[PDB]
Amino acid sequence: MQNDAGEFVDLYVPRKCSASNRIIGAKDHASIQMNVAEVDKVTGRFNGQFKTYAICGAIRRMGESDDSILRLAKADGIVSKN
Amino acid sequence: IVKPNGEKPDEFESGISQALLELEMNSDLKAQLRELNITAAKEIEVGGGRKAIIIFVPVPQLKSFQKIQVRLVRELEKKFSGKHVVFIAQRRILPKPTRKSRTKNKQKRPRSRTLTAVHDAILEDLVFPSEIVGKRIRVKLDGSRLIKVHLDKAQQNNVEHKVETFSGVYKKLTGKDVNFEFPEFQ
Amino acid sequence: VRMNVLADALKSINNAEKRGKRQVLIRPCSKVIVRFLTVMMKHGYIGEFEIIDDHRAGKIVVNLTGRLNKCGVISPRFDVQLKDLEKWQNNLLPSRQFGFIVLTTSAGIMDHEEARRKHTGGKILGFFF
Amino acid sequence: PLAKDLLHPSPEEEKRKHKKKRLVQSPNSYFMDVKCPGCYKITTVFSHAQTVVLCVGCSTVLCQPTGGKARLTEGCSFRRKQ
Amino acid sequence: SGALDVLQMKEEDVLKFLAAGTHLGGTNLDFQMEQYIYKRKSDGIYIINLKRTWEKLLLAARAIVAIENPADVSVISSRNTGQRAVLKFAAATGATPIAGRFTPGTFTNQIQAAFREPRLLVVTDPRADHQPLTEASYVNLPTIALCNTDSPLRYVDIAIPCNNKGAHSVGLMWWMLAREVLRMRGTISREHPWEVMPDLYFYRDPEEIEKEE
Amino acid sequence: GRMHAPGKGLSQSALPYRRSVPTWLKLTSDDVKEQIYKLAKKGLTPSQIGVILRDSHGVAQVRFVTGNKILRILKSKGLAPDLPEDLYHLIKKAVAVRKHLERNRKDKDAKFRLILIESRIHRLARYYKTKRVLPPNWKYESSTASALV
RNA sequence: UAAAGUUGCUGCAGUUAAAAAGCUCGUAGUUGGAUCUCUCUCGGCCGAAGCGUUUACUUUGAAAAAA
Repeated sequence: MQNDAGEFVDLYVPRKCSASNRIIGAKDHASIQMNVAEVDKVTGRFNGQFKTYAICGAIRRMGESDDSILRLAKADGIVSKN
Repeated sequence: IVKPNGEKPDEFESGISQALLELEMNSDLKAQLRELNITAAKEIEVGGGRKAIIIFVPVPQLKSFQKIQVRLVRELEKKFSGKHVVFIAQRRILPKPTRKSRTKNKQKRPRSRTLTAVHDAILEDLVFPSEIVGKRIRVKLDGSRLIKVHLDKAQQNNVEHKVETFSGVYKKLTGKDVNFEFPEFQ
Repeated sequence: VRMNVLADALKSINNAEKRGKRQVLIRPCSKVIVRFLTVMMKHGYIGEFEIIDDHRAGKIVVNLTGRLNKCGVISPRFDVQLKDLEKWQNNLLPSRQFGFIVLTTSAGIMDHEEARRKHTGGKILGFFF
Repeated sequence: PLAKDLLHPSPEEEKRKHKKKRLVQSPNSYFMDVKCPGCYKITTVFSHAQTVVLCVGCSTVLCQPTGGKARLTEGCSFRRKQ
Repeated sequence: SGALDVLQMKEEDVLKFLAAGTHLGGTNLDFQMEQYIYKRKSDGIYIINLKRTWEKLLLAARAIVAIENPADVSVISSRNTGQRAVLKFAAATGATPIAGRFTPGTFTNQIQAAFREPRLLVVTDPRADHQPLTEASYVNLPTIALCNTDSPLRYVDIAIPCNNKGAHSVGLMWWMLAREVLRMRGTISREHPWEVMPDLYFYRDPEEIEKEE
Repeated sequence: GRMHAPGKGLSQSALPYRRSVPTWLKLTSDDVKEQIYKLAKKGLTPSQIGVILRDSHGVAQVRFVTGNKILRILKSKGLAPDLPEDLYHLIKKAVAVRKHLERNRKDKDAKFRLILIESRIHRLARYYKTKRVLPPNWKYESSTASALV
């Protein structure tokens, strides 16, 4: 990213899988970026906010996208404990 | 009475020996301590304003000192008020033989006299009524090590309050951070 | 039989990181394994780990942060002087901007940069990047 | 899968494992105080005893060695320790 | 849910689940659906933890709601047991239905007649809807699936653990998902019961309609 | 795996974590020593002694009650055998196989197994000779073996 | 000589392209699990004779014909 002078010399900063932290490639068409709507705690309705989770195509192929997304939602308070 | 090895008396050791003498004068255990002996006794601040007292015992007497350890610790907690008492034997740590030394170790250093074995025995003795049923050394992100000890849940309430005193005593005479917890399985 | 427990440990870490797992179990543990893991941790490559004490030889549960590309052992433990360190870096490291060669020197177990800083050679244990 | 906590296995999963593949190995065997109505003293019997144990106050068989756990004779009360 | 008591599961919902047989899985268990099963029965049937079912249904509803173009959600059903349910869900929620056979190349072949680019994909059965799911792996398509105990979880991002074999269970799950999505959207309230009922989403055998006519 | 077989068996004793005398065991260290001495006088090897101490006396591990291993206890008292138990049993098995082979000379499998047993015997003898348990002149022969049995 | 990673220590191959001995045992060879954190004297803030068991390793120093 940074040269000696400190300016950023990259074309872009690729995003990383929220499950494995590995970089999602430019031609990884099996990768998803899913938004989970946030809900007002009293009315239980869509407040316009959401949590964004990026999952690479490898995890989805392994069948671990379900577990990874469930765990990401649980750590965000979306999913009830247990 | 207290008999030190470096021929040096202490006033707190004198008080501890006086307490042991009082126990010998009037108790149901007078026939027990009349042969047993201690080597030293030290007070250290555990946290906040609390204090804890460590007795030091010769190894051959230690098991005998562990037949009546609970009775004696209860008696000295009653006598010394809000101060916990722990019995840790006096164990010597011989230095690791380096390449530059001279004539003080002509024989191979026994494993029991190593730092590792001595500290393991100190941990085993420091919680005597509860038995050690598991140990986990967690290395934190900065490289420091936290020891987590799992104690027998058969005798938990007798020593649960003694945690944060166990850890302070260990940190004082060993220098390692140690944690104590009780697992569901032994 | 089993030889070079460090090789087995690093292979387990590498295979778990390839699989995307957050934790790996290493058994048996050793002083060399713990020192290598600490050198790995100070550079932020694996994160925290726990030593399970069984009364014959330790085990290590290493939390895995997916920052590790390859951790490898160099068998045999070739003795490396400061002059040959650059050649070893060129052979084993993907870039001059990152990646560490771990050596055991008389000052302890440390990466190649710390070996140059302390001006010492040693025996190459492995590499990680 | 991909997030199994290896430091805190559930007790059922750890009891399911082979005694050597557990996090800390523990035996599946045990010791029992066994007591016969025709005896006035108890004895200690290994759950996997390989010899024929006899009553301390009698001449009766107490347990017969088998492939695994020994076969305690009927009518004898056995209680596990620890 | 998130421990939000407004989102907690109701007695009526539990009764609906138990009546539709939603909690009743199959005799086989995919290793990735272990975490959703309570315990196996005395006859080899796996019981589905309905708390996890409600949790995953709410997560799927949240994912559906965070798409402000409702037609960008595609609801797919190849089996007849979920075609009417999918059509009802699409009508009520505004999604785009594919009831019947899914033509391969729908998501990938730009030239085709039925070409579309959804933003989210929901299917009744990953086994019976394997063709859209695979195409989801070509166009960066998140996927929601109603998964039984033996359902394969490849390319399934939000797996709702439920019986998806019986018509009652499939219809009830689609109806509940539509109800949750509408409740999160704002239309229809969380206080009184929804004016629609699960039997609209059900599937009736042609002999049943003949009996009803 | 096995030294002389393709098996990769895993069965073995799994020791508990604790190194302490069990609560049920009232036997003192000297009592266990006396029981060991009596069992050795009866003519039982340390393996057998440990087996019957575990099975009838509740002694899970003699090392954790006495602080010493059974063979070391017997050596200290002075009633330990001249040659070690495992080597003696290997020599006994080799003698039995050789005695079988003299009356069954067409048993090539017996010859193969005898070769394997004698290789094990030689390995154990070399180990014990390096550790000075056996005299450096000790050698295993095909004639004096039955004398040692 | 490089190309030749077609001699492969770095760094090759051996199911079918060339190729694992028919199969075990076995000596030399090669390899080998965890573990152990600086003292008597001399010319009162010094200086030392050392045997601390050594070796490998590493670093330093000396010495080492120019061309």
